[PDB]
Amino acid sequence: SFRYTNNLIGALKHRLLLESSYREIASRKFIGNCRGVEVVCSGYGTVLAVQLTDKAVWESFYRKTGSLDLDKLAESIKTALWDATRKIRSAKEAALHRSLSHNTRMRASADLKHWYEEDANTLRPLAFEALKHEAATPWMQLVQHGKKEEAAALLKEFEQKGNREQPPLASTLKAEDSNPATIPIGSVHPLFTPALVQIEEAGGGSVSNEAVCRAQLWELSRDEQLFWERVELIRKGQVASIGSS
Amino acid sequence: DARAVAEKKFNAPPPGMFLRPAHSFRRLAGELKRRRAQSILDEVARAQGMLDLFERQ
Amino acid sequence: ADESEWATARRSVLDHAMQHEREWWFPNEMLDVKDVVTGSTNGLTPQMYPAAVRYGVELCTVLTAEGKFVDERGSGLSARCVVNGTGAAESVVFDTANCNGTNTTSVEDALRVAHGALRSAQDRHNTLAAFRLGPLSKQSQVLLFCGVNAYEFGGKYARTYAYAFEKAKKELEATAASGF
Amino acid sequence: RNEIVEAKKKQVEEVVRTVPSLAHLHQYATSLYSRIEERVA
Amino acid sequence: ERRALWAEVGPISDVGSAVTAWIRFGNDPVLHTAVPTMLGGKFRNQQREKESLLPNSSSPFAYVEDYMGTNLVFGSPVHAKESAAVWATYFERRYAS
Amino acid sequence: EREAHMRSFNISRASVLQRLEQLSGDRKQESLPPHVRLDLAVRLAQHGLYQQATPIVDELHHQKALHAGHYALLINALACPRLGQRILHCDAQCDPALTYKLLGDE
Amino acid sequence: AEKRGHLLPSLPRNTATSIDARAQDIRRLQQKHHRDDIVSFQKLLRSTHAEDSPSAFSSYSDWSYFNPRAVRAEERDRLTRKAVEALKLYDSATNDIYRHSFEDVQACHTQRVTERDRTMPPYLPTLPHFVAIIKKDPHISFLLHIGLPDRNSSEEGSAKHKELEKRIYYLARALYHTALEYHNETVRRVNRQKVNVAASLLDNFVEQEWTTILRDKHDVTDVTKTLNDTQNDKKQLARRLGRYMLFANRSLDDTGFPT
Repeated sequence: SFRYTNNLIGALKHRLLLESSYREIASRKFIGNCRGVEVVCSGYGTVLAVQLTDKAVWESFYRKTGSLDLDKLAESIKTALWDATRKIRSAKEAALHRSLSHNTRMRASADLKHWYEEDANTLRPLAFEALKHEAATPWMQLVQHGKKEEAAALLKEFEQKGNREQPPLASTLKAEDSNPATIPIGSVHPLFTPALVQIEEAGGGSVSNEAVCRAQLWELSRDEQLFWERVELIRKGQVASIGSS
Repeated sequence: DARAVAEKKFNAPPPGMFLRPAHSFRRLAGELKRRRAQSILDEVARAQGMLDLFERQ
Repeated sequence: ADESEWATARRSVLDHAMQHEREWWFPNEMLDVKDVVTGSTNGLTPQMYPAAVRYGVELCTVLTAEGKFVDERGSGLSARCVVNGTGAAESVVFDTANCNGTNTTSVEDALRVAHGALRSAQDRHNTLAAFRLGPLSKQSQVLLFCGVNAYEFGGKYARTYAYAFEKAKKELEATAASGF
Repeated sequence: RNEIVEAKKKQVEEVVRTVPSLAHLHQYATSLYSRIEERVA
Repeated sequence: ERRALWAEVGPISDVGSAVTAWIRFGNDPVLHTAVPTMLGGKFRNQQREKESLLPNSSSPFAYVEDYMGTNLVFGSPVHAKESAAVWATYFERRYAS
Repeated sequence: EREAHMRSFNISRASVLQRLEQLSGDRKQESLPPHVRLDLAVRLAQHGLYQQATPIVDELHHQKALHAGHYALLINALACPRLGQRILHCDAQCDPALTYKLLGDE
Repeated sequence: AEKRGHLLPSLPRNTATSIDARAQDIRRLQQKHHRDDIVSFQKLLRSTHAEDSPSAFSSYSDWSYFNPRAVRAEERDRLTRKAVEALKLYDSATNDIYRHSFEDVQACHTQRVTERDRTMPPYLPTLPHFVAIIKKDPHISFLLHIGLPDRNSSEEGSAKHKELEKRIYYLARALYHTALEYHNETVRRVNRQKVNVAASLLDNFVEQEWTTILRDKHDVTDVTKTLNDTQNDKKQLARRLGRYMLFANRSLDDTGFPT
């Protein structure tokens, strides 16, 4: 007994560690170099800056007199970007292995490795959904991460009051957003997030104990009337008396 | 003719299923699905008959 | 965009979308949405739904987008970049045929062109994936928001999913995975 | 033609003033279109 | 019983909370509104409709009805009388039983 | 005892990451002395956070601030002897061969 | 022929869209050999020919006059596929117009959709699933991006890339066909040999280019020790990568099959 409830706790611990680590990867810089060429990316794979460290010493290698190489430089940008993107995918595998190591010692999560079978191509942050998450406004990044009490205050100051070396989600996702206790029930799973928000509060991020108990109590009134309408169908009771003509 | 007198009587379904009411979203989209896909099946067999006609069958 | 602006570019877009972007616009029966009304009910199966999202995520990871950038500071530097779905680049090439006057371009100017060619190609992949995975995720939200009573966490079982969510939080709070 | 395009222009501006979140999304669209659109020079 | 009482608010009450929900679902207001709408294998073109009494919206939430083809909320008056005729027929047969 | 060791490692790793975020945020343009960055890279690599320490090592090697002992200190810290204690007391169940077998996964 | 065609251009006839010598050579490669759609996902997984012409070989300007059955086969199969999709559009509509009883749909909602067992698992093997696993290899991801020369720069870099993409889609399609015929044991012993010949094709090509880009870079000798760089390079990432784990050496679970 209780095989569903004990397996749902182990799955939500896997989802909370994969959500709190996605907010750690996305608000981080991933710098790759090949030959003095600092290509800086964020967790979403967007190139933040294509720099050059120490322009004085690295000018003679690309012969800036002479003409520009544009093949030694082109192979140096592509190598530094390929080295920066694999550090993102190596950090997602470190995020998945740490998510199971906190779970396979408690609820034997080796089967969740089989029941999900996730890798760096499928683990978030995905690089082809980088436009709507990184290029969004700071209010839109607060509603995409399930922070309702901080986006309502940022919307109020919108009403009455009126080579970037930082990832665009570092302002939204701080160090305190890596805690799973702050993660709401709506955004713990991006697959079922249109449906898990009705469990959540209207104004807050926690679970509404009144609306969750109301959804069960409506089912309990329907299923009880389905019960006693079938007891009448299956087994009839004793018939009262009349007088025959 | 049999489809006409069956449709005029409801103002044929599969046996285990019922009929959705008119002016509903799924029935109007389904009848539009049947109306367009019927017109594809007439023009496919007609244009393929032009292929057999000019092949001198 | 005006209809006059599309008509002069209608030939040059559709032959490029058939030659280079064929796999982006080829109809795939798991991903495409044929009806906006009965897409969530008839087309998308709620058991086949998490496998189709995984099918779409794995598809855009291996595909190919392209983007160009021309230097706005007078130089005729043109860079074309080919970007996968992981964010990496497959080919970075510079074009010097537009600029005949040379030896006035520093290495900081050439990195600024390549930064614009990567930013254009990565945003090209993010917009192509937003039209391949676009209508499937729109029919997903109709199936899930209006179909909570068909799923394991709606109705009378919403109290269990909320109980398992709070119980998963205290087991991370007992260790320092949450309180730190 | 000019009577309809101002009929929608005042229709949009009544929508923006009633919903303050939609005023924020108009600023998102202009900042996003500055990034995606191919520049002409 | 004392914690859970009557509620007429719903999960989404007003349009201002619906905009906050529509972005939380994973949608881009520029990209995910620019998708073309296909109805019967044929795309809807320039908002041109010929004898079509379906509502015109790129949002798939506009076509949500019951499983029985019933829309007693936000429905057209020719459909809302036909939606109320289904449940008045079903509950006649159910309660006379 | 296993939960206590896990709690201790998570608290120490959170302290190291908070120190890194403090030295990266507040010291944006003020260049740090090289030994503070060396100690930070050592403490980052010891806790299994090798990706957060390699730009510090690239900057310290590019400034020619690293010497003979500092490179051996960084490579010895790259073997993570603080994650190894958690894998010892929690994951490997104190089998010292299983620590070498399980540290290859991270 | 081009003078008579340009005088009546609005006449929508059976289109050819090529020249007289161009369509003769296009019909030559079509009726004597099969087309190469190996690098495509949807077209190759549903690749099926409804007819074939084997015991017939005539001049293609005269084969339309001699045997018009084989030269009219392509657009007849196009109308065949157009007949199926209209019927698939027709069968999808009967679930839209017709509905079950209300007590039937009440019985479905007693058995809720559970993510663990009731849903179809998301890790089911598809064709782009095997291309993503085979490109997750750090030696193949090296040769795709920076190991080979760029396909846009040189003409030999595109020849090495198309050969690399040919053998990637060889092994990915053989692993895709193995999962489809995995329920029976007769073809499964055959499909295991289809994988081993397709894996050894790519393992021969990767180990050919890995010996190429190491030995040829041994002759360039770019000296950057005076630059005091971060020691990243084309060779110095290839020699720091491990030994190439051969795809013929791997089992099925190492090439994407679930355990």
